[PDB]
Amino acid sequence: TPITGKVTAVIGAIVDVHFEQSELPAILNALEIKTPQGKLVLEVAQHLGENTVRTIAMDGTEGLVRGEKVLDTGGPISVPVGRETLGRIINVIGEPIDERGPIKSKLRKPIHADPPSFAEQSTSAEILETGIKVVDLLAPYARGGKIGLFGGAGVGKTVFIQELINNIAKAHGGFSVFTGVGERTREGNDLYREMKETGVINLEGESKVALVFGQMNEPPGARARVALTGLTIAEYFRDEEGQDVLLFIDNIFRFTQAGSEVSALLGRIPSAVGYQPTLATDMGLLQERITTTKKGSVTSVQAVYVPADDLTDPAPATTFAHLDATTVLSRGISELGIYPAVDPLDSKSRLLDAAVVGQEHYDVASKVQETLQTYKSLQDIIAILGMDELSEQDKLTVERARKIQRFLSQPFAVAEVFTGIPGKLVRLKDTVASFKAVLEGKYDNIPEHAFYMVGGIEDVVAKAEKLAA
Amino acid sequence: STPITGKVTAVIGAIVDVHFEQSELPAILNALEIKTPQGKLVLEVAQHLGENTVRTIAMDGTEGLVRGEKVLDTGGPISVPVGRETLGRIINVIGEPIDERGPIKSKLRKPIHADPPSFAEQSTSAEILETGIKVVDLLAPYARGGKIGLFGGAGVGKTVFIQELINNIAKAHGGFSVFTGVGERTREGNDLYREMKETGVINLEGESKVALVFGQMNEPPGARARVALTGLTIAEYFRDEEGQDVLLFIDNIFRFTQAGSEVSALLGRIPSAVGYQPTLATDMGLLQERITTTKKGSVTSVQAVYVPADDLTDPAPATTFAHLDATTVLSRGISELGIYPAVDPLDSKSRLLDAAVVGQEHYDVASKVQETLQTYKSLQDIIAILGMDELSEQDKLTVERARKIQRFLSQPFAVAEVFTGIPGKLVRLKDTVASFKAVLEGKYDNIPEHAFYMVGGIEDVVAKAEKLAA
Amino acid sequence: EVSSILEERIKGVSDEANLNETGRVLAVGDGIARVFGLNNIQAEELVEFSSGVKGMALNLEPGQVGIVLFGSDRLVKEGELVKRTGNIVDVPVGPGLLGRVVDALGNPIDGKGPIDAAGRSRAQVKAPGILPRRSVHEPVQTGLKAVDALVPIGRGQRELIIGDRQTGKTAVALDTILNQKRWNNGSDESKKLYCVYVAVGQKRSTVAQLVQTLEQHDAMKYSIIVAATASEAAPLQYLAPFTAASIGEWFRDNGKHALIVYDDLSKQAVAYRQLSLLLRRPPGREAYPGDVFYLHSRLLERAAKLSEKEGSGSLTALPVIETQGGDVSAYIPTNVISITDGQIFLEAELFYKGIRPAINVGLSVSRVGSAAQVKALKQVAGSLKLFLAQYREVAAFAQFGSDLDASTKQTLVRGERLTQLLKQNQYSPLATEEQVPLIYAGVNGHLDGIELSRIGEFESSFLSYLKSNHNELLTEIREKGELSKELLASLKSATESFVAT
Amino acid sequence: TKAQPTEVSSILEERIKGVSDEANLNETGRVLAVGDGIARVFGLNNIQAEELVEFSSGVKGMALNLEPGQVGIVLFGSDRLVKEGELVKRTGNIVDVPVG
Amino acid sequence: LLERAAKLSEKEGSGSLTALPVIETQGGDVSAYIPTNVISITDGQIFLEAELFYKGIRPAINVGLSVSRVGSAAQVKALKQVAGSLKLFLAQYREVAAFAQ
Amino acid sequence: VRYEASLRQLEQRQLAKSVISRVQSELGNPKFQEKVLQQSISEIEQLLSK
Amino acid sequence: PPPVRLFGVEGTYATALYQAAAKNSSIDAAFQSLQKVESTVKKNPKLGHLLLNPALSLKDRNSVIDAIVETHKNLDGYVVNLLKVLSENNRLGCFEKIASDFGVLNDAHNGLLKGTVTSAEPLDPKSFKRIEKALSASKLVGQGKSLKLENVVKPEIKGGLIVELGDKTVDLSISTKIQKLNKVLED
Repeated sequence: TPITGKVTAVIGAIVDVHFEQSELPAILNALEIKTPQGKLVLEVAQHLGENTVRTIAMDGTEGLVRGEKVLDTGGPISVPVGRETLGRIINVIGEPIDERGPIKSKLRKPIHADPPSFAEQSTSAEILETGIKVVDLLAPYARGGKIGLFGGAGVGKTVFIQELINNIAKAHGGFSVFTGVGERTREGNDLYREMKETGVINLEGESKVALVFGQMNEPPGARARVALTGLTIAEYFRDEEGQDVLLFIDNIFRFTQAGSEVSALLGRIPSAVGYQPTLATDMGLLQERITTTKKGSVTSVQAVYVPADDLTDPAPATTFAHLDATTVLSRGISELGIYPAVDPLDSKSRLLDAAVVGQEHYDVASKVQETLQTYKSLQDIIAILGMDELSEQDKLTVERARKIQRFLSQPFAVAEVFTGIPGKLVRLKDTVASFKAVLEGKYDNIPEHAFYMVGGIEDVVAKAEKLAA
Repeated sequence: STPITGKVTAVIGAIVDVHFEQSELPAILNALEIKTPQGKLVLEVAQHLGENTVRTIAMDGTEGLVRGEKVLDTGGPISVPVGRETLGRIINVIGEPIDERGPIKSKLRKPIHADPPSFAEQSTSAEILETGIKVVDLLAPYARGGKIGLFGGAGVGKTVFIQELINNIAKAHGGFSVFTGVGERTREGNDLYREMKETGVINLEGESKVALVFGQMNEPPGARARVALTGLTIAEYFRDEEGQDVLLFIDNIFRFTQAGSEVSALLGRIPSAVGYQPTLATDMGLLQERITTTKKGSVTSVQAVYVPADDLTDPAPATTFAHLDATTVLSRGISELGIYPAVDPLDSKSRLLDAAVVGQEHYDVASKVQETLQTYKSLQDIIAILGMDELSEQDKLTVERARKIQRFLSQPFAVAEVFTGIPGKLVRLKDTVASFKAVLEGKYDNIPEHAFYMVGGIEDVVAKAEKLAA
Repeated sequence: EVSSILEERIKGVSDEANLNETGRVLAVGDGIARVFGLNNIQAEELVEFSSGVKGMALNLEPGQVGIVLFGSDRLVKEGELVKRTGNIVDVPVGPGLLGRVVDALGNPIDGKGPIDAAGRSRAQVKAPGILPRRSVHEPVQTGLKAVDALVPIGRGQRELIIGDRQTGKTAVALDTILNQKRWNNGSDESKKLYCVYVAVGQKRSTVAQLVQTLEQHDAMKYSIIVAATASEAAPLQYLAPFTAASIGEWFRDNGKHALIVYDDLSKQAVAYRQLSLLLRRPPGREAYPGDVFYLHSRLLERAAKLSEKEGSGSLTALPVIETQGGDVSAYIPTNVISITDGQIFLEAELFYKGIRPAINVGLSVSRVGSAAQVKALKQVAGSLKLFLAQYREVAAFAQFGSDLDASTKQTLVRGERLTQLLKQNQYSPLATEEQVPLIYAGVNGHLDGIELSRIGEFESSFLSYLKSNHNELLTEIREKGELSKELLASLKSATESFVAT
Repeated sequence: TKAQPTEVSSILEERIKGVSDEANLNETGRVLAVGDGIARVFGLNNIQAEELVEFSSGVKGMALNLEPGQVGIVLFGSDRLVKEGELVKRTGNIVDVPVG
Repeated sequence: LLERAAKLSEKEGSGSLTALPVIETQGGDVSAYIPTNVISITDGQIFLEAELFYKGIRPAINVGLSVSRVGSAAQVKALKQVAGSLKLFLAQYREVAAFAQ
Repeated sequence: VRYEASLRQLEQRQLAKSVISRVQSELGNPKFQEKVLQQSISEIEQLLSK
Repeated sequence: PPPVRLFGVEGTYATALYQAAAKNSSIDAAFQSLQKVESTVKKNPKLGHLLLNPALSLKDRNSVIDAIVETHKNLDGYVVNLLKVLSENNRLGCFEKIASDFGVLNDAHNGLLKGTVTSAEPLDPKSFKRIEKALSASKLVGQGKSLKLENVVKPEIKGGLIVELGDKTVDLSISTKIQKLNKVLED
């Protein structure tokens, strides 16, 4: 309805309106504040009594004067979905950033929505292969599954995702969504440029990717509902086309931190550390709107910046509940010059319990974990003393584990330039063979530099001859 | 009592605000009663907020509590019935059974809040007591006017130890005892009740050699806090007016501390260091002080204490540690090795444990024992890494002795017929002091290390060697 | 048409209010409503907001009454009326909730069939007393040798599963369900669990993968999944354990037995945390409420075994606590450790190492005596408890790289063999009757005579062997649950004969 | 708008009725409310910080915080006989102990 | 702050405002809130070590804790040939000097 | 199949939009006066019943 | 006498003032005079609307108080004393707050009640009159609480009417039916 108002207060980015007429909008409606700066879009979050709302402000807050018109949209703002949203970059509202002019659409739908129920959930364990050796060994990915990664600051977290885009988005889905929530200007520009280079966007045509981008610069409120916009483009594909989708995020951390910012002022007395109490529910909804229905199927890959190298903090911790696989990456292990930076004793999957993706495969992955852990237990011992002050049997075991460590280093074929080593792809069937050999001591003689930066077993072998040169 | 009306205004959890009428207002620590079909809800008055407004903390169910519902003032602090028929039955906070032996008959009545006796009354005189357990007897012997403190883990064999203590000493004594459970499990309550009905300490005749006062954990914190106080007042009534020694028991007093932490926050108080209550100190000082040896009776409190997560440098256990005169630690390791009871020798200490007061020989041997074990413990690093084969013949002999004594701390208990499954032993205070000298003087190093394990006196230990040989 | 029947039903409904005191909303949002009015309110009532929402009330003030809304919050607003329902909260309890996923209000979120209510109960129903109780003495089975022999769990008690985030947490629960399926089918009614599993703070997706796993193994005929997923409201999440529990109490009352797994009690403290800071009530230790401990305490004590003059059934509790790093000196893990009589510590390392779900054989205690497991299995594991305790000590000395006594190394070699035997893969049941041989054999140095590698194969062959040749020995262990001079001798004699094949 | 929570109801009926303090409530103070072992008295304006005050419940206190509408005494005696509405005489000799 | 420094496109005149924000970190912490927040906005590192600094070299950069991702096509070919895989070679030296000593 | 199950949902939203179209007809007319009155007389009956 | 507290927002001034006015002998008069002085303070044309919020001292306000009682010397002696309290504590925006809350106290002692009967359009005069008849007739109003039936037109109610007065409401609104109707026909 058109409900005009005036601005009673402007406290921070949590502005308050006083609606002058007895007509009064519900919670999660959108409002437009008119100023000579253009529109400011706000969202109703509390009613404080005697027709006075308190609004989260989802656009900047400078140049605002108390006693100025408000207008009620009549509901949450509408982003644009369709087949004619493909090959586009869309803001928090549906505005071009790619600037190929206004966006043609069929149905434009609101940012917020209710999550599909437990009876509408229908979840498969059908697999997906990548072509990365490490992935295949430790915790497979699946179609219907939600996969998680807990990347570094911004020194190896992106490179990993870019390799993933090239394998998964060209071997599955008819659609793909990239939503980049509070990312940096350099990241967005690299990804758009790259997509059009690799022919994943045809502007004249209809593309297989759509894009949602929103700077890290933008105020706290705006960054949260970048995440919401992207989630809507995925909901149109899952429901209305009814086809399998994909979703990629790099990073979803921006969501949690945004929520913790708006939280303190509103009335919600923060929980310890500084993070919000409403974390589990706010996050929760989003993670049940990213899910696989009996219509389409949203396979998601989500990348989470760990804050100060503590995954104990409330924000990374509550994220792990909504993941049926994780492959946790330590910041340290990135600094060491070891890429991929995934920890091998801190990876887990519900998509490999004890025989789920082939018994032979599970048994090979199990032994690898036991060996690797032995070596970590003896790290203390090796350092404090020597290593020639131990038995010959423990030394074999250590030397084998040290090989498995170095083997895990596999160069990337998207960021191949940067690494300095031309890339590699290793199938699932190859992965099994390569590790089979390594456990049985069929290649416990060749150098421990031969293993670093190579994919498959055969390449270690060849590399020995190059090193020998 | 008399018609006095206040009307409820706000129910904010345990906290209930009432609006008493002018010139007939309450006082701090009074008892308010509100009729409900959930018994009589008693509200402990804990603040006055002015405007004729009292603010109270709850003890009893506050579910479906209708606001405006008239609130009577009894006129004083919760008042129980006390006597000699407190004995042999279970009683909750309000002085009313939860074992349903009907209205307990009153001799005297008192409030459960009372003052502790001032310095003019307070004296330190004590008579050494025998638990029938060797470890306690050598290394931390009990005394009258006990402020004893049984620090240990949960389910480390801690329950088993208290049970035996009641079984030997309570029945034997001409004195009575009062067993009080603060915010503890109904599983434990039914098993403790049942187990001791057979062993006879709870006689089926009205008069008995122990009492039970159970305020339990599924009940509101206000009631738990002042379950400890109920038990303690029963003991004071014995102490003066029927002029006799008793032995109080409370289990765990860590529940008193936990119950006090929850209602500090609700009255509005901001947390102290490690989240505890501010009034931990003043609260302890009033509880501990009532338990002493007057110029009438005596109260020998033996209190079970739980150390959360095996960390006892937390200010709540650690401040309390001084205030408990005969600290004992029953640690988890010792339990795991098979060694029962779980008593650690070094960290078991008492007010009276040195001089001729506990006898010269006891101190002398007890010092020789602590030292023998402390050397072996320093040498554990050395036996592991360095080897104990380039260390002396004397060092080896001290180690063999330490091992012989270590395996001579073990014995079974009579309450352990399904905790061990072998009936108890009674090894009296002189017998133990005599047996441990023998091991040290070198007289019994022809007894194997394993032939001390699970036996009584030296007479028994020598005999268990005969048996092992065939 | 579907519409017509639905329109006809809507049509025959008449509104007409009548209530003890109305009130008009005045603040709302942040998940938590606050209404102006309502001065005659009783504690814990349900008051129906006119939006289509219902919310129970936990704060009553002569100013602003604090009604925590269930579900929606984005159609609730200020200007609206709220009307007291005139009912304190209650849930349908009955044999119609079997094989159905149900939320905290007891309506099916799955639609596998309608709720048959043989009663209604209240979410808060007061825990059992001292008088009703009867001592515990009835075995509970995971089909895992370590759980059963070291930390035995009875019926009418509570023993605590503690560990890291999603480290085999599902597995523990399923292991218990699976080996007790055999007994469910069986002849004794007093050996059959109608297990109830509670899921607080987890996504819809994990539960939906679980149900699938439960339907392949045909243990979903008797299983109940009470759920309050991430998406569904913060009050329903606090509310989920208390209403899962009334349904467990009903089995116990009828003479039937059940076991209620409560996942996560940590996530209930988080829900209650949300409530308390938005009704501005001072928190206790570590930002979690200053009366949280009371919440877990009244609940856990509803697992109870009663006398035959009341129920011949018993409710059993399995609490679950998930650490946010590992820490057990935290107020919410501290609070729970107090309440139970056991710890079943799950180590991070041992999970990878081969014991899955992993039970730590270091720190872990079971306060209960060992008649809470079958009598045979206790004897064979008589010295098992010492053997593990010695293996750790010896082992630690052993790790430096120093060489020591040959006697020390007998204990070192023996322990290794027991741990490997203990390892067992997740999702496999294995009856007690056939756990009796394997632990006697290990203790009796029959499994130390053979090499470390071939221990799993030898175990598998040994049991196959016993079904064919000595099937009498097994029948007795299944039927009577003990061993005597004749049976022990036979077991010792039988093992030696087939000691390595 | 501009108000104190030392505008308490027993005081406020007296100010309205033209009933002025008259040095009973300036000299001398009288308890408004007593909570948490923190008696809050109206009066005591001629007191020295930490000066000794004597209750009509026989309880002694000192006055560590002095504040304009209430003076926050700290109890030395117990809380049991201190209840709201109590006369609080000002002893008018700050805490001193015999020396010799 | 940081996103207000950028390399504009050919259109806006080929804009640049190159930011090298200078961070005072005590303990060479990368497990503390403020360092990791900075690192997450930025790309690469220009790490500087106390130890290397004392031991000759001013200013002394630590190659094993330096990474660049935003310069790895900035350099022209002259400065590439001469510096053939030297970044790699001193990450062949890094392994060597762990167990050399 | 997926189109049919969706078409049954479209049929569902069509009679949902029909509820709105009838509200504008009913509140336009003096049917807005004549059925309110019908409630008003029932309102007497209810309140006398208290 | 206090009649039991009402309000949390500045109703302590109202309780006290009420009891001070029973000992005065008239509450009706007190209330009436305040109502006419409050109304001419608000409806000041200069700095009664560009100044209602505190901005001036305790002392500057006292000289404005001397001018207020010059406009009406009639206010009795206790309700003149109530102005000193407000000036001293320097409250002014809650000047009308206390007077309305007092009003609630007066008009309870009088045995009057106010009923609002929200509608979607102005109702028939007979509709009111029958409702009034019904409530007097019934046990709802016994006399001592004589109602004012106040119709309001609101966009909050479309169709129907909703009766309100006291602690009793009867809702025969249409809106509730439409919401539910919508919900069930999207399945």
